[PDB]
Amino acid sequence: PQVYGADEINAVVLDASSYRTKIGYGSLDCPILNLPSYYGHQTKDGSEKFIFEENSMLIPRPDYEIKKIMKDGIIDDFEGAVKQYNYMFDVLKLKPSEQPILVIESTQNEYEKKTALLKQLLKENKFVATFLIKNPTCVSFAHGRPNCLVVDLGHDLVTITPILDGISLRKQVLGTHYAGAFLSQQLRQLLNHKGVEVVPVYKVKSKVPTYFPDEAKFEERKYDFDISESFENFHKLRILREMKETLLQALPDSETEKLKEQETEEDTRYFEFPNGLNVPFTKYERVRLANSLFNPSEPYTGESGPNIVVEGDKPRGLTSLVNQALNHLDVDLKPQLANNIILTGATSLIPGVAERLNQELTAMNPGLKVRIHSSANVIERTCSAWIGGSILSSLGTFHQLWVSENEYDEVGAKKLIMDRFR
Amino acid sequence: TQTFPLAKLLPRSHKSLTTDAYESALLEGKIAVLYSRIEELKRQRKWSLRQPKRFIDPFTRESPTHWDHLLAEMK
Amino acid sequence: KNSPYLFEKYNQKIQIPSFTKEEYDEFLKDEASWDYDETVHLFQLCEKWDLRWPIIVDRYEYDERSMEELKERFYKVSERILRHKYRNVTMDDKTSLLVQTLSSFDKRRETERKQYLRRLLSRSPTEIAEEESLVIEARKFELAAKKMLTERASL
Ligand SMILES: Nc1ncnc2c1ncn2[C@@H]1O[C@H](COP(=O)(O)OP(=O)(O)OP(=O)(O)O)[C@@H](O)[C@H]1O
Ligand SMILES: [Mg+2]
Repeated sequence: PQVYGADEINAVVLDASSYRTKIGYGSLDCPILNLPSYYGHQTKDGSEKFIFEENSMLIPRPDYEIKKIMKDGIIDDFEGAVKQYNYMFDVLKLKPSEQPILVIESTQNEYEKKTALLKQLLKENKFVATFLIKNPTCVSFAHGRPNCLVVDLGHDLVTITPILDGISLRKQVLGTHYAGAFLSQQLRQLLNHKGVEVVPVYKVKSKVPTYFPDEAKFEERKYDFDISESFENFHKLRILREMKETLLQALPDSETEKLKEQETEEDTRYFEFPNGLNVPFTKYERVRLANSLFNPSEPYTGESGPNIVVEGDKPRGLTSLVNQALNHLDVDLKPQLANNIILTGATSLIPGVAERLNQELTAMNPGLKVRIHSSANVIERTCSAWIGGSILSSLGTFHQLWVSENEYDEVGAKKLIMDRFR
Repeated sequence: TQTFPLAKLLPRSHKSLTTDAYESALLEGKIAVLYSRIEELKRQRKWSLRQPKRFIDPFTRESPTHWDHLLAEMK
Repeated sequence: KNSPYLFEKYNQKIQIPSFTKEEYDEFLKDEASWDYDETVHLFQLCEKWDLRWPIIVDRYEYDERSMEELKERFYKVSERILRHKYRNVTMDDKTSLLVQTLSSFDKRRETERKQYLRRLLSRSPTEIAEEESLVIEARKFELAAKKMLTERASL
């Protein structure tokens, strides 16, 4: 029979994205585990204890702190990162020395970090095979278009990596720091101006609804110990997550026209914090908050989200960033990348951002058909990188590219392997 | 239409006219002006439908490399 | 021990005749400032990446002044010179003569082509809207040629 089918090797596919790491098996369709990119630490006792499971971190503990690992898509705190990887392997009950491991990572990465990761995976965990495919190529693999312009809209970094014929263009990456973190800080300072104090979930033990903007009754369960600031920040991150999920909505730069009307319609919504303070949000504030991704009009410095330029006079915003990325491409392949725009990123779920992005791109780039491709399924938007990793590991011909432990020893220098075998 | 335009015949008519004859005359006039504008745009080398032929690499079109088979399995 | 593990059938490698230091004597005659190191680097890049010009120029690291068409022209002229020097004793025909033929390219034409394409892509919105309207109206007049021709013949 003709070999249309691909061969599956049971190879684990690992991801190290900025906010969440998504492990899974080879030929499946969904990641088995997706832990957040944080690792706990408790030093109350003389010894040291680590807490890595997502559920176990959220509970209060006497002396407990939470430290970030994935800063900007590059691995940091490698000593804790390897511990998290080992725990994640142990929970999955993976069998070493008989399963290849495919590791995905961002476009920009330190060479020393790659060397350390490969050395640990090949000499400590004793995995037989390894590989390091770049994240934008892997996302393109997930969506099945081998010639596309990946436009990521993640939490920390917005990355636009052009891809020609299935491989990324390293020098053509445009990295802007205006991303979900910018929205988080901006909405935090908006909450600060309004005087609303967000309380964590664990503090609330008995509460009653109160729609008035004034303070509301909320019985507090106070523990004997003291709570760290990082713990409270991580807990508040969840509340900002649902609040960004629900409140935000973007419109095509017509906010100034209906600025007066929106108060007249009284279309404000309420977001109930665990405290119970159902804070009203006028439609103008939500619309401006959503549009802030596309033009950073906020002049309050963004609370440590300062002015940034490509590969980081005025921050450009998403639409002009995409226009700049398109312009630098050669005219030979510019229409090919224009007609195939893959927009990944969980922040794309904000209604209307993709539609007005398409409108701005087609208006500001006349005569070049710009069709934006996204995904209807939520799991495809959220974990496209792992989908691409799984499909690449399941591919038959790809198997002539695995990096072996004996091959790594014989070559010795990681420079030769990284340039050729990636 | 331009080998013998109708706008020359209509003033010289010896038979009863009709709206339809003037319809046809206006339509051929529109044909003429559209073609004239097309030619004027082509002369200025601003016509998108006319482009220079692009070079083709002889090596790529002959044999399939490993990456292309991998991309078939991809799709 | 089914050595034909499938998928090895596709371990096809694109073949590009190579040059060594000795063969550079034939290449000695040919802001360019080309030399042995740059040529061998170009050939290694073209052998590794399966002749994809944008990825080759992007992964290129010897020096940044090298432009797409310069690389293309240098590669084509080196290939044709080597091939002709390799069909000198026994005349080359068929497929190989045909490639030699195509490789009688020209770098100036393409830069003209690329400049022309950029100029067209840089046109104002009004001009390109007018062009689109002209094409639409031309096709609209196209679709009813038969009836118009018959009516003109009758008139
Ligand atoms: N429906 C939603 N709309 C908008 N933002 C959301 C939504 N759901 C979650 N978020 C938040 O938006 C951010 C999106 O992070 P995402 O998971 O896409 O990043 P990642 O996997 O770390 O990868 P990368 O940042 O490199 O693109 C997170 O902070 C997440 O909590
Ligand atoms: Mg991320």
